[PDB]
Amino acid sequence: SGIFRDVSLLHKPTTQISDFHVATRFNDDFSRAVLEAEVQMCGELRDYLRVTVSLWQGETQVASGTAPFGGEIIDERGGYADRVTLRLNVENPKLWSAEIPNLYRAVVELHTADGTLIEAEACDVGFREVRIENGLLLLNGKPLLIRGVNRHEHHPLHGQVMDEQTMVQDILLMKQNNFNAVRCSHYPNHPLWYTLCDRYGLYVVDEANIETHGMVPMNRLTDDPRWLPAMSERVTRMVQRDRNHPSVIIWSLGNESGHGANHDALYRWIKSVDPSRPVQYEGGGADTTATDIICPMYARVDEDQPFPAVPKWSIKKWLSLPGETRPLILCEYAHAMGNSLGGFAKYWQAFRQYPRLQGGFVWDWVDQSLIKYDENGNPWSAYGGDFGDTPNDRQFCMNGLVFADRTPHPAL
Amino acid sequence: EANIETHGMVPMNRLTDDPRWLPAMSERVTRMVQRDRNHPSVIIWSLGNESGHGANHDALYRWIKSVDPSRPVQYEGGGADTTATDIICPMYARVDEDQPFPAVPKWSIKKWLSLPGETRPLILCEYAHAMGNSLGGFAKYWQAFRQYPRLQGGFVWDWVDQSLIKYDENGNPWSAYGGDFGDTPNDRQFCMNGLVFADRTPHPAL
Ligand code: NA
Ligand code: NA
Repeated sequence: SGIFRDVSLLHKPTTQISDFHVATRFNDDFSRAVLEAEVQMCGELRDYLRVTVSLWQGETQVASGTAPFGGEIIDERGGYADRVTLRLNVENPKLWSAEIPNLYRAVVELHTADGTLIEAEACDVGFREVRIENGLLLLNGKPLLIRGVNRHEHHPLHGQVMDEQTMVQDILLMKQNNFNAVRCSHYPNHPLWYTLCDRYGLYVVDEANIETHGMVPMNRLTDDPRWLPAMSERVTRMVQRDRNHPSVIIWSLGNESGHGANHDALYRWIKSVDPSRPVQYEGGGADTTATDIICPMYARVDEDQPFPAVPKWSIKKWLSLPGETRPLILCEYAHAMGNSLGGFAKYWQAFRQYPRLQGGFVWDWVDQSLIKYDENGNPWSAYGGDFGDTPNDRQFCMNGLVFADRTPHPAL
Repeated sequence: EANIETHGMVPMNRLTDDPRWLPAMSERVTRMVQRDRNHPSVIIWSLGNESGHGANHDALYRWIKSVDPSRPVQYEGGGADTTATDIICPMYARVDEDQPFPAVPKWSIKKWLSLPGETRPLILCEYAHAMGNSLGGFAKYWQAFRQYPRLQGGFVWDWVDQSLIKYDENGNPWSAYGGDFGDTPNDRQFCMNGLVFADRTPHPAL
């Protein structure tokens, strides 16, 4: 607990940019793209007010659009007077991916009609398309094979405070080991992380901060409409903060909270607000109506685990179940606690043999070990119960492919 | 099964993709259905065997579906999963190994079920070739059968050896196969693929 992330002061004009969303549509061959930029304003609207969106490739401008405020008709009462949408045509766009993170710079400028600037906002824009077609997750029209890992925000000395040096270290180490995707383990991450994944090329699954694993039953609060406002806040604010990042390709509703009506409501909300990304959720059997992807936790390649209400099928048998059409990506597999990752080759043989088996996220990246000091003042790695803490789960906090200081395990 | 096989045609659908042979195939299908449509033991109609995939097969499958909706129709030619079958019915597809032939791939039966867009049940029209000392890996097929719902079994090839009785100089009978009668280019002992001998004596694989 504490103030573990950065605190800052922001000064904005009275008439200001309050919100903006960037969207990229494409044609069939991806030779033509449209950048849709929706900008919202706060303060008193004036007729001289303008918004310009310019797209930049390096130092070269490739597109620009200027318009006054006032969107199209939405319903019988009109449209948003304090909003504007710009459509920038891009011919032969350079496509973002994990292999080539081609990035554009979009600058949103609030300015008067005579030309004076009031406030500028900028974001990195990647031209990519994520969709599930015929049971396969496609990126830019091609089926994806997720070489993913779950990552917690952990530091052996600073706890859960993240710095840019450690983030860059983690991303470089992941890409040097042929990882192309990262799952934000069970909460939204430090904002710089998404930017770094945009610049370096990692696919990101962004997860809402919602876990109720210790509830009996697990959906006790997530099936209660009295907790729907809290969960809805935790989902909507994450999407609103991170919806512009090209590295974010999949939304996650959370982790291990059973399956309730709140999950269905929030999945539908995400699908309505941001149709450009699929939504996944594992709780309740990993194949409910609140997931676009079958995402089992630690399902095996060939052995079924028929638990009473939430069976864990083998991933090959799961695909062929009557009525099943969705792709399967394991949200957690190949538990890396200690001397682990036996049978990894079996998972990857199945991944390359079955089309709709589109990979998974290894659990997990780094051991959540802390640094204590002995009587001689020397540091050592500590796990659960080494601080005197009330009933603990000992060494089950260390499931990483690298040590806390980011030294690789042999399983890496 | 209708009396329609064109295995030796090159390509196999040379006549079954020709509308000049549609009347003959249609007779061979319609008269079989008309004769046998009242029998309760008959649960599945088959369009034939190893004749490629042509428009004649599609036409006759649709005819059977119109005339007798109470039985599904299956057909293996053309890749065992075309529009002329209600059931994926591969010949000798394996449990775990894919056999990617250029135009008619033979997937493993577990991989076949999960192919994008695939919803049909899989019953092997021919599997576990019983030629001589055979049926190794039968337990693997039946493990997969009991583990995967849409894997609904198959038909072993086959029941009885098609061996004939010849007599030696001493007048004693012996089992003969292809080429023992002087017959023009033959396929030797490939006629004996049965679980029982010609006199219906069981093989050890039974
Ligand atoms: Na695959
Ligand atoms: Na079955």
